[PDB]
Amino acid sequence: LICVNENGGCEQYCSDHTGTKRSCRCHEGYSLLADGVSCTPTVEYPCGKIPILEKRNA
Amino acid sequence: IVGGKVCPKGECPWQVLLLVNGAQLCGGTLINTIWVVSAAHCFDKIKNWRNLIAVLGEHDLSEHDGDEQSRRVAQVIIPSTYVPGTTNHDIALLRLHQPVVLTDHVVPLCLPERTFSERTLAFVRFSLVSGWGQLLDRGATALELMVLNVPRLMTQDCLQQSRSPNITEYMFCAGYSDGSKDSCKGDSGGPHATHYRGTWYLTGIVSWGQGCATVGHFGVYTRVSQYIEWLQKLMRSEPRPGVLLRAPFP
Ligand SMILES: O=C(NCc1cccc(-n2ncc(-c3cc4cnccc4[nH]3)c2O)c1)Nc1c(F)cccc1F
Ligand SMILES: [Ca+2]
Ligand SMILES: [Cl-]
Repeated sequence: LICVNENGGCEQYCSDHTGTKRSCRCHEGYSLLADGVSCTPTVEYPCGKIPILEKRNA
Repeated sequence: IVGGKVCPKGECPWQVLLLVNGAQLCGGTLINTIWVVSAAHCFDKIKNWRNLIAVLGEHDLSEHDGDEQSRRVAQVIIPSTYVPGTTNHDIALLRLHQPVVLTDHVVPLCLPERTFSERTLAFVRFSLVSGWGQLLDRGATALELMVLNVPRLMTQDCLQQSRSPNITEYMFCAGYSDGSKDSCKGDSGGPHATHYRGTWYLTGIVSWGQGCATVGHFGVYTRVSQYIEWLQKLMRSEPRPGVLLRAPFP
């Protein structure tokens, strides 16, 4: 996988590494799941999410 | 905003209103509890640097509903490369005197990594622009926050499709050429926000261009991706006395 393509399969941020390697990362206020791609909030008001809408679908 | 709709209250929770002596100046975008991104040009004519206020959680300017949070602007940081009264490098980073409190109505927009923004976000067609700007060219400003979905153009395409400041690498075009839909005076500094896989990110800043909603022309936006590193470095820095700070760019 490569970051330039399909965002490396990452939900958020992606880094290429030496070899056939990639690491996904998450913004502050998120943590990376064991799938190595997905980001889940770790705080009440993470950036870039709309509370009234997140609740609306909760 | 011309040809948009009312942003339902709380659906644009990163939107900032900038005031000078209680008067509407510009928009902005909250990116952290103490940091706001706006447009440089908003500050070209500031006399009393001490009378700048940022309001978070604003919606309807006609009323007070208790979700608003006002802060003094402690620092206005502008790139060295910005020249007043022009278009290039039209970005400002504002430090609030005290953090805002995050609430259902006050939430930062994510400042993306450069790579991500360039490789991925830059290719998302549509993004939202918002503000309390003019509802029409030569018209009155909005009392309720407005929002508009606009498509982004590759600059080559913009130029071709357009018919006077250059469109530089530090800008991008978005909107419509049919004179129906645009950002406008009073919206400058506000967000151009891009959705990707369930999260919204800051990709542009409402700058300034050919009147507003002018046939044959697109809206021009500051290309935030060019500034990520510059922003990040400044956010890690200690405040300096005196409100205005010109910081080297790059
Ligand atoms: O006066 C200067 N700055 C003060 C200021 C503050 C706040 C707002 C504005 N302002 N005026 C027009 C628009 C505007 C048009 C438009 C159209 N489409 C989208 C967004 C748009 N925004 C705007 O934001 C100006 N600079 C200056 C200089 F320094 C020298 C010469 C001329 C100069 F204008
Ligand atoms: Ca209000
Ligand atoms: Cl001062």
